[PDB]
Amino acid sequence: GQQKQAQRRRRFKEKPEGWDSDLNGHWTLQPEAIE
Amino acid sequence: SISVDALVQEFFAQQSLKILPQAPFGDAVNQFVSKDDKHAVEMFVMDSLSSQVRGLLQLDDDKINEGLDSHIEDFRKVMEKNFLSGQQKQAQRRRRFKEKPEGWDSDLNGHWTLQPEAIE
Amino acid sequence: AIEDLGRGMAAVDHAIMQYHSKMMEQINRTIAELWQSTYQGTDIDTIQIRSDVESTTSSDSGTRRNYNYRVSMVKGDTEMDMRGRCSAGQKVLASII
Amino acid sequence: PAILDAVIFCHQDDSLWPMSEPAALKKRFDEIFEAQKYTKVIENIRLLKKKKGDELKILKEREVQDKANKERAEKVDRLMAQLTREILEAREKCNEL
Amino acid sequence: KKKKGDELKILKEREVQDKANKERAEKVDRLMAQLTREILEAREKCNEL
Repeated sequence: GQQKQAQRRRRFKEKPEGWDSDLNGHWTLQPEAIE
Repeated sequence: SISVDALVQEFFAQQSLKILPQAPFGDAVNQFVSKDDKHAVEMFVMDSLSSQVRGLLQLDDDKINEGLDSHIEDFRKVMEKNFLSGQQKQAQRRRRFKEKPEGWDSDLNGHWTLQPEAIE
Repeated sequence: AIEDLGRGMAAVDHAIMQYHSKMMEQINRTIAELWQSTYQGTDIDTIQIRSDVESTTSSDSGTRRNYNYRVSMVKGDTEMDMRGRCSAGQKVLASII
Repeated sequence: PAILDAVIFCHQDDSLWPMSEPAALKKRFDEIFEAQKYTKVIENIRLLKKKKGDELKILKEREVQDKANKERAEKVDRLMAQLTREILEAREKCNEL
Repeated sequence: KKKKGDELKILKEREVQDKANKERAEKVDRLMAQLTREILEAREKCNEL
């Protein structure tokens, strides 16, 4: 149970308004979802 | 004092549909209102796309290469002016689709409708 | 084909919404006419039917249309949930109208 | 028929469905409006949109290989062109010598 | 389930690169082997002659 601490720091950002997962791909699939 | 179907068809002129025609798309609602069936809108949309693909295939490659969007709406106006005649729907009405076999996996085996066995 | 099916649903969706606001309007005018004409109660000036059109939750790519309804009693500006009173006469009367 | 079922010929104690509680009150309007059946046409045509998205996504990448195979062909063709010209030149030159 | 759709789109992605990589490797290896062997044989035969 040592690796769980590091992963908790990172988190996803909210999906932009008007985002189209059908056109632009799903929002979480984009690398910009993680800072 | 105006019904919901009339109310909705009063809008179809307002939005400019990108490629599939407006009035036939609205007519696709009429079958669902009357026969209470959903499948014809699918037959309608795939028939529309099939009608435009083979129209586009004969069209010369040099102008697919530059400015293709003008020709597809040029074919669209043709489609609306044929729609008023209403002659091709009778051939469409005869064909029917078979039921999906039990246990069919659309993810692995593909969609049942895409299979040629779906058409009888 | 994918973008235009999208504006196609936008017109279907704006049609069910125009329909919903007009009927709220039709029901509100008839109910107000009936209640204001009959002043037997003397406790409630008017009653309205408050359909919540904002109850609709925003799905990731879809409208997910749904309207939440709750009937209320109006005394001046104040509006009350209309539930919990003991005026059975008022309850039956309001249901009828 | 929805009005016939819900409003007109109301059941005895159900006579107060305008004063049934908010969520039951909501289950009752959604019936009367004939709204649930056109929520079904929307969700069917929405699945049309999702399946349409699936078909184009896979076909997206094919064009790269298609155009690469197309473009290298002309290079190969001009190669055979110079090859044939050199063949003719050699055929002439040997007899000349 | 949307992630299974992700799987679906990756499936077609793999197979296009499959054939290209395999055919390129096989053809190039065969070509270098045969051409190098022929060059060595030709030079040896030239010297013997």
